Amino acid sequence: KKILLPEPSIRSVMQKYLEDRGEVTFEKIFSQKLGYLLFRDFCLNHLEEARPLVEFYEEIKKYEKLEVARSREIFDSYIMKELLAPPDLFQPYIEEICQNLRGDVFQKFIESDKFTRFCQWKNVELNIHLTMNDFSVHRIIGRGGFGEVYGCRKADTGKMYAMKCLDKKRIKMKQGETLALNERIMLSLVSTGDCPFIVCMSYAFHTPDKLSFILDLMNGGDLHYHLSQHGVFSEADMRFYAAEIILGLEHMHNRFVVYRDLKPANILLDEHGHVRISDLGLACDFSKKKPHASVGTHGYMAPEVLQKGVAYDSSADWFSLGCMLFKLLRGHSPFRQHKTKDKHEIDRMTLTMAVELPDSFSPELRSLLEGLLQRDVNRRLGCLGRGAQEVKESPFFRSLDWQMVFLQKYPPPLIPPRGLDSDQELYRNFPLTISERWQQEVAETVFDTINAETDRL
Ligand SMILES: O=C(NCc1ccccc1)c1cccc(NCc2nnc(-c3ccncc3)[nH]2)c1
Repeated sequence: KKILLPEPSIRSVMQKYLEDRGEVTFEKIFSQKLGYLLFRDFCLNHLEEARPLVEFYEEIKKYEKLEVARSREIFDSYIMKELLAPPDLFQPYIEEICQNLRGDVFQKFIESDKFTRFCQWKNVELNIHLTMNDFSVHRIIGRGGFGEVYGCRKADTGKMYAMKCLDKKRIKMKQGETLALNERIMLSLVSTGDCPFIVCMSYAFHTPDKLSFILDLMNGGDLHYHLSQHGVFSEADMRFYAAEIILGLEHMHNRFVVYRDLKPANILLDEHGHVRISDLGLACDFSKKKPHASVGTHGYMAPEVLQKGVAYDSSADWFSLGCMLFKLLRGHSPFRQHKTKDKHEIDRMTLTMAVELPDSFSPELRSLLEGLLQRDVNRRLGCLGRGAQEVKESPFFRSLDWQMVFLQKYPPPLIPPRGLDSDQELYRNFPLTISERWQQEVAETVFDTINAETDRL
C-alpha cells in the first residue's frame, strides 16, 4: 500500500493552483521540508549558478578526497548554519548569497524538473484521505474516559504511531463533545514547530463511529506508574525530567496555551526514557481571553486557578511543575499529606500550607521549589516577564547546557523494560493533516527511495 506520485503532467494545473494562492515564493517553498530538500538538490546539481558555492565545493572534494551524500550533509549542517536561511563582518556577503539564492536560483528551480517533482509530492499531500485501512493496528497502550490508545503502523510509509481512538457513542452518552473537540483544537495549535517534548498530532480523521487522533508513539508508560515502581527519584534524575518538561511548557506558552493538568500520570516515556507532555484535553488557548475556571487535578492546581473569579494564564503551569517535581522527589504532592481523598482540604493547603523541605534537599533545589511554589503570581519563577528562561536560569540547572537538553543528548535515568445525523455534523472539520508533520514523516521514511524509483520511470 505504498506511495505513488502522480505523473509529471499535473505540473501546469499544480503550478497555477499555488501561484493563485501566492505560494510559489521562496519563503513559502523553502520553509517546507520537501521544498528545502528538492531545492537543495537543485542547487547541488547546478552549483555554477551560485558563484561562492562552486569554489567551496571544489575545495571540499580535495580536502576530503571523495569517491553526493556529503554535499547534502554540508549543505544542511554547515552552509545553512552560516547563512541562517550581534553584528557580523560578513553580513553584506551573507545577503548577496541569499539574494541570489532566493531570486535567480529559485526562478531557475521553478522552471526545472525539481519543481515538477515538488508539485507531484504536493499533489499527494492535498490528496490525503485517511481511513483505518491506511493503518495496521496493534495492541492497546492506554485507556481513558471516552476511548483508548493503540500502537499502529501507517502502511504507505511504515512509521509507527499511537492512534488515540475515541468512541462517538460514548462521547454523546457522556455529553463531552466540547472537550473532545477542544483536544483537536489544542493539538492543532501545539503540533507545529516539531517539538520533542509534547505528544503531538500528525493526523486527525473520523469514521462512522470513532474519532481518531494519530499521535507521537510513547511506548514506555507514564511517570506515575514508574514512580510507583522506581520509588522516588534523586535530584540528579529529577533534573532530567524537569528540564525536558520545562521545554515542553515553553513551547506551549509560546503558542499561548496553558496546559492546566500538569502531573506525573500525564508525562509519558518513550522506549528510550525521554519524556513528553500528553493529554491536551484540559488545555486552554489564552491568546484572546484569559480563563477563570478551576480546571486541573486538585493537588496540582495553582492558587490563581482555585481562587474564585481570578483570571490566569501560563503562570498556573509553573506552580503545577513545582508540585510535580516535589512529587518525584517525595512520592506525594506537597498539599496531599496522608493520601487524602478530601479535595477541599487539598485546596485549603494549596493556598495556606508552608511546604516543609528536608535537610537532604540542596539549597539550589530549595531555591527552585520555593520559586515555583510562590503563591502570589507576581513573585513566581516563570511569571516575572521572561517565561521559561527564568526557570532555566535557576541554580538547580547551573551545569546544564539547554541546547543539549533540547537535542536530547543527556542520558535518561530510567529505561523502560521491553514488552444520529445532526451529531456527525459536529465532527465536520475534525479531519486534518498537519503539512509539516506529514512532510517530516515522508522525509524520514520513503522520500529518497520514491524519488529514485520515480526518476527511473
Ligand atoms: O478522553 C480521554 N480523557 C478525557 C478525560 C480526562 C480526565 C478526566 C475525565 C475524562 C482519554 C482517552 C484515551 C486515553 C486518555 N489518556 C491516556 C493517554 N493519553 N495519551 C496517551 C498516549 C499513549 C501512547 N502514546 C501516545 C499517547 N495515553 C484519555
